Amino acid sequence: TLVDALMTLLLANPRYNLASTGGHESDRDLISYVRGVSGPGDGGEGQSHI
Amino acid sequence: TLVDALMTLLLANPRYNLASTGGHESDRDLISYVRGVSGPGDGGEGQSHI
Amino acid sequence: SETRTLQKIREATQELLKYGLLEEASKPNLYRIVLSHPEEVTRILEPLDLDIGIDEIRGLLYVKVRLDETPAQDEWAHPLVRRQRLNLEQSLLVAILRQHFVAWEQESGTGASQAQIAIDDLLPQLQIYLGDPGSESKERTRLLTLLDQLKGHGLVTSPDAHERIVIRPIIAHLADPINLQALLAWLREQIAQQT
Amino acid sequence: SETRTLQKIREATQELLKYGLLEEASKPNLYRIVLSHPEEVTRILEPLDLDIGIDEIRGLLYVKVRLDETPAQDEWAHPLVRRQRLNLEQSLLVAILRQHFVAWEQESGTGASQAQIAIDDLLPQLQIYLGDPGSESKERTRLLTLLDQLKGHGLVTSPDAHERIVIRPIIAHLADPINLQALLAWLREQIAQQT
Amino acid sequence: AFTLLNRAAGLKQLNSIDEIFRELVLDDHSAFDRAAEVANSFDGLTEIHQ
Repeated sequence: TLVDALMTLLLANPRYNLASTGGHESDRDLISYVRGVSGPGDGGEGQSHI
Repeated sequence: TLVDALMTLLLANPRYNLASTGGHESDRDLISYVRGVSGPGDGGEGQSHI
Repeated sequence: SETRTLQKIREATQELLKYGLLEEASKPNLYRIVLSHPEEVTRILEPLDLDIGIDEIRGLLYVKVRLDETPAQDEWAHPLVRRQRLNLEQSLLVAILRQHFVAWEQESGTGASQAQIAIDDLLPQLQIYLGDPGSESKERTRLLTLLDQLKGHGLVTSPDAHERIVIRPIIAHLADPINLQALLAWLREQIAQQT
Repeated sequence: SETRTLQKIREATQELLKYGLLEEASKPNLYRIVLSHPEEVTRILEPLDLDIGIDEIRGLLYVKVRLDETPAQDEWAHPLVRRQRLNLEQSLLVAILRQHFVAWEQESGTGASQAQIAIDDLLPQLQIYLGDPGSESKERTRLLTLLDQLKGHGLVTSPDAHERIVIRPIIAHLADPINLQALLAWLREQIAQQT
Repeated sequence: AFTLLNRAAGLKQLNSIDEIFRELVLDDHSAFDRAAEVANSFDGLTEIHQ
């Protein structure tokens, strides 16, 4: 997340959490980080995972 | 290589060297192992790579 | 009753099926046409399990079995495309020409016009691995015979007016160049050991 | 995305091309398949300028060169048609064959492709035209050589053990009234200049 | 089972569950062949129609 933070300053298209897959996909997004998402919908949807 | 040998023993058509990819590809193969391939070489006559 | 395909496309298709190839050097305007209309081509071919592979660097169109993956028989079997296994002489000439093409593109880049190769140097090269049937005349005659056969597969031109020849970019996509080079190195090493 | 033609259609069409014709009593499956989609068959072949005739009353199908966008033409000149044209020596045998075929049909019906003749019966027939070189070896040799050429065009099965052969019914569509008429016209033309 | 074993050797992604399960995990009895069988019984009627 910190690396993505640095990369968000420097890139117009910061592929977030890309290294996690290893190059396949960057699943996370800026909106989740600003939301401080801990993980996917934990079963509920009232931002309990936010 | 050894894991690939096992997979060859087990499966009809295993994804060789799958680990290097991370789960979605294979780029080594049965005959390469049979002939001890190691790299491209000069690709015109060089048998060192094989 | 039914409409009829564009005549130019049908022309290119029929030629490409007679010779497995179409080229900027042979039907360059058909080449442009098919390049603008590849979907039509593949659509025409796909009922037959045929499909073109293309080479825009070297201005070569060519055919290739279109069959799908993971077949029941590990290697494809196609009702139309009967397969040949060449005699050593031919295979050797092909490997020679293949590494020739590779060397030419190494020194001249990809797509650079081929320089001509002399029968005068070929007969030596055949002599490298084939010994002697009894005379230089027989060597030259059988060399031209095999060159005729190769032109039959479209991999070379005809023996030109100056006893040189030119390579057909179809060589850039042979079946398995590893078979060629393994055999070539093995042959030269075998003759070096035997002598 | 893709719209792969019926793979079954692909099999049937590719086989049919592989053999130029297709007989029910031998391969009824692809035969019925093409009967099931003659329009799709046609449009598949149409780019190639190859077209399918039909004979249900005897159980046959076959290709035949289209005649469009380069009107008429001597069909054989087409690139894809893969053999050299019949030659009136062959045709001389062809006429005899057709005679026997229709004669047997007019007494056993049209319910089989098994119109049969014994080679020795032909011998007198040719003997009149090709003469009598007085050596069974030469005449029978030439007879079997002709027959071979024809089986190259697919008209007649090669000799069996009993020196007997089966006329392929496609013969009938070769010995057309219309085509026979063009032939007789050109033949009288030849007569008029031979004199 | 063996296929799942091989890909399991790697396949650390689990990029999305749908593939992993439907192909690697779950045995297959989709009725493509059976549906063709049915479709083919009707070919006879189709031929009289034609």
